[PDB]
Amino acid sequence: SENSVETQEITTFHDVETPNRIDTPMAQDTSSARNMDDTHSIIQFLQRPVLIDNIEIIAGTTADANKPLSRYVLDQQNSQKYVRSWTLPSTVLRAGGKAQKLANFKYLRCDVQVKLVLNANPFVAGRMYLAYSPYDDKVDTARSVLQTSRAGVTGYPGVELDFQLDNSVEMTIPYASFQEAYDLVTGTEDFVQLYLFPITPVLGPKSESESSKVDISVYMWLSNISLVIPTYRINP
Amino acid sequence: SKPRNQQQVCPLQNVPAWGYSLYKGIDMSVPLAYDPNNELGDLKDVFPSAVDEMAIGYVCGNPAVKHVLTWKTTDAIQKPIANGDDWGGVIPVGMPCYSKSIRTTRISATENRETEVMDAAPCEYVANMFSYWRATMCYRITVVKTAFHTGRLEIFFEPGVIPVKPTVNNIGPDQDRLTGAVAPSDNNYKYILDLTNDTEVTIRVPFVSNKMFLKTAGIYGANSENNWNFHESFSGFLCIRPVTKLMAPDTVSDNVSIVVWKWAEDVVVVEPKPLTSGPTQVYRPPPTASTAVEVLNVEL
Amino acid sequence: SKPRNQQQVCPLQNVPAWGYSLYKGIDMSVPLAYDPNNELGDLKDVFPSAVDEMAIGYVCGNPAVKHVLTWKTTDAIQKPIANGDDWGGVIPVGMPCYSKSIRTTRISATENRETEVMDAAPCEYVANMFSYWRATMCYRITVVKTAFHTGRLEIFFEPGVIPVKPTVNNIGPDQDRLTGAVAPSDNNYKYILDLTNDTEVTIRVPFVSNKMFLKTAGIYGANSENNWNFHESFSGFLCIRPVTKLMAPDTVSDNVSIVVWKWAEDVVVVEPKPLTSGPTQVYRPPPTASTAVEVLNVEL
Amino acid sequence: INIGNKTNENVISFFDSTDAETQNHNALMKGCGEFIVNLRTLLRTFRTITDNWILQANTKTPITDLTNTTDAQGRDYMSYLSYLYRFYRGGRRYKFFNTTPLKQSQTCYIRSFLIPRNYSADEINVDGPSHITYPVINPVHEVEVPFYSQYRKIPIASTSDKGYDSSLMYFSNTATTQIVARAGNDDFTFGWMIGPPQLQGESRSVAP
Repeated sequence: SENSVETQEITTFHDVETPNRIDTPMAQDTSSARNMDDTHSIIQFLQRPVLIDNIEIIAGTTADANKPLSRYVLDQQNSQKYVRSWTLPSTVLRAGGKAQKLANFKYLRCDVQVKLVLNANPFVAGRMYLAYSPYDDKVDTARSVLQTSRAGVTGYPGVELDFQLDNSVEMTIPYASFQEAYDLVTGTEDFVQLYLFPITPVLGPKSESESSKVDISVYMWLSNISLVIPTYRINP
Repeated sequence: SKPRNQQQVCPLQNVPAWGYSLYKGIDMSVPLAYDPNNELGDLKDVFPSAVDEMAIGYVCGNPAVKHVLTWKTTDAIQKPIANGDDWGGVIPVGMPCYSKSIRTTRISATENRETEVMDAAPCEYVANMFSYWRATMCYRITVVKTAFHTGRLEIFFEPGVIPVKPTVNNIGPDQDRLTGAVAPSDNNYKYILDLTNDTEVTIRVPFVSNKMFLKTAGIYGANSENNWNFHESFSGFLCIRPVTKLMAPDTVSDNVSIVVWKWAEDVVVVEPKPLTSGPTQVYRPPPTASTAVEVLNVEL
Repeated sequence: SKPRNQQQVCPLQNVPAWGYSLYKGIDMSVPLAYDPNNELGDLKDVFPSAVDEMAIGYVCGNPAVKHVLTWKTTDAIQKPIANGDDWGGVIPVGMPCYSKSIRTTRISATENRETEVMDAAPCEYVANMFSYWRATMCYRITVVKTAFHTGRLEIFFEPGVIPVKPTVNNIGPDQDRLTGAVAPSDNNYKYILDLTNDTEVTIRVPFVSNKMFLKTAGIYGANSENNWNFHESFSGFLCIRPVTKLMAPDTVSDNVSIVVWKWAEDVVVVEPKPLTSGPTQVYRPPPTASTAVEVLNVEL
Repeated sequence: INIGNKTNENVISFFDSTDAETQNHNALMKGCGEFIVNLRTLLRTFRTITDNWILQANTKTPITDLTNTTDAQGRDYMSYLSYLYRFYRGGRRYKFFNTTPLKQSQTCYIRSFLIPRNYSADEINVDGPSHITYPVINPVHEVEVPFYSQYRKIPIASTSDKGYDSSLMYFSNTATTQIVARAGNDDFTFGWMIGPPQLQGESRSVAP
């Protein structure tokens, strides 16, 4: 009669009395959408793998995709040559429609998974290396992966990427930032910044009209997430 | 009976007053007294309280009025009270200061001195000493109404960057961005008070913003030039904007008052030095407006 | 109640900062803090690993690629891969560096500067700090082959002096002495890998050469003039030379790759100073090739 | 024998006289005495980062006017292990060795203070936890900066944020040239291992 303080998700009210609320006579169950699928939570929804990139290699090669790793890097013009650059988590959040499903939240504590499905013919050899380097375009110039030697590139954490032995890799890129719980509104996140390096050049028969392809693909999804503070904004 | 010396050579460093800026450790200050065991009594029968009157749990647990609002029938709904306060409807959650008044005197025919004068809540006044803070804030919003004023009033949190207006000498909030229908209040933590018979509410806001400690700069040197420290000091703002307009008959007055109290519980601080670009100068009110205040400088 | 002094005369030496270069012993550095018992927490929840990330058992246990070889059908048998690597087929067992690249800029019309730039495995990078070493080496030789390349590949140890070629600015190995029928591989420790279905091998080489510790000079200042320290630093070399030639059809490519990894287990070191004739200068890559690098000199 | 590939990892070994861990104790007991295990222990020894630092008289000088220069070289152990890691926590002990041709017509003294990182000279106050020495009676300035940070750990050479942990300000009165040495405090440690960058050798600079 005096105490009407009820609680919604994140919302509380303050009335004089309980305002004479009427409702359903009996809450009988109806159409069977509950019996067709269980409800997917928002921590369950940010664990779906997405098709991000589709990298094709031909050897070849006129392009930069088969320049091998330099044994020495003597100057910043002749930096280390790579394939692609994924600037996590700003790539994994925008793709797959995730950012239009974690809107109206503020802080995030994620761990990015990376999987490489690989599919090449038996008549082609080679080897790559999938290194990640946190703050790789924030730290001073000499400390980045793109300026060190071949022994220094491979010494970074990662996994071997041989063709005939590995058709799938599982790498767990950790929560690797100094700030507690990544900001989203006015976001400049870009903490861990991934790379893909070829160690040996891709090898095939030197006669052409043969089409020695590689066709890498990249899957990423989050893990061990905690999504906490509600807001009204978001970056587009 | 007079043997030779058996002790080793004691090494040595000549440091008079080694580590004087620490509250623990035996200090070499000579007492100018009769007894070396000079012991004052305990705190019995001296101060007429029994509460330990210096713990930060009690000093910062002292309520102070910050804002006095005037909520009118002229003012619209779903829009905070913009009154020339200038903060008023947008109270920044956080322990250090956020407001300032500027005193403009004259020196020559074309030169003036603009001295920033700040108000000081006791939660604010302790935080000026220390550099980095972390505290669970509190606010007790009270409506000063008659028996006949009714309505519904909303207070909602928002974490992060506060909307501002940088000026030449001060920072004002920006009520162009908090109106509408351009900034909804449907996903924030909120409380919808009722002016029918309920009057007061205390809204405890714990500390959550992506860092272990914020800064205690606040509004010192906050202007168009230097306003990084103002953003990294609060974890957002409360916002008092009305859901439903004030319903008042012609007998009672159309103006009600909203008094915003402030304190801070569970306070912890980091360094015993001021983070500001100036010493802790306490403002002494001059007798006549033509007189100026002595300024502490930074040479040694 | 105020008696006379009974203690002896404490002897004295005035040594400020007595023994500052030791990791043990109470040091007189004054903390600029509030509390003398200033205690940071343990390593919980700070670094996102649980592995103790600074022990030399873990720092030097970090695998790094040293060589990438190209083994062809053109190349003969019973002869190491001479590719202009230039080491390549002759990998010196040992923890410090063995390779260098020379950067040649211009200063005047007839004067240049030749700065030695070395690669750094993490086993190598720790050893530059220390003077004398002793470590059980490791190597993981991997063939990058197709499903159709076969063959037999031999890796054999050799203790002692590595065959060399002193030049004006660098030391290259000498493949004239490792060919034949003039250097057999019938008495050395060896491993004969099979390229039919086996791919990898790890070849742990423990430490055996007539001394308790070798030196960590390696390739620093190794040339025609000063090459004593290069001989007294390795305990010999592995050598990858093929027993049977590469059998590859015309469909697959005639070039396979041999990737030589490197780390060091059970590492112990002696002195915390560099044995080299220069400080530990970390090479910073210049932006443009016309710019030179600042050189650390030896005055005090 | 079929057309395909396997992995079949082989840790095959060469010379196998005795266990390795047993001989390393016997080798250091006759050659060293000291048994270096953990690189955390090398962040406790004061290696001299400069040989000469001619400070202009009467100027509150931050050490970041020297730290931005001397974290590049890796001469000490703090900046040489700044390349094998990414994060750090813990305060930096500093010692200052006086090397000045002192003059009797003055009373030389040395102060020290705190600034947060990367602030300039005039934009900070002076009343803080201090320390003072007199180089006529004590040539060594024995100062330890604590770890007063907003964040639990700090990456090297961060973004446009500044003033997020504390460091030293160095004030004198006369033009004292000194030696500066450093190492981390009792709870200073790195983490988050990466691979190492390159090294630089000798620069004899022959003419042709």
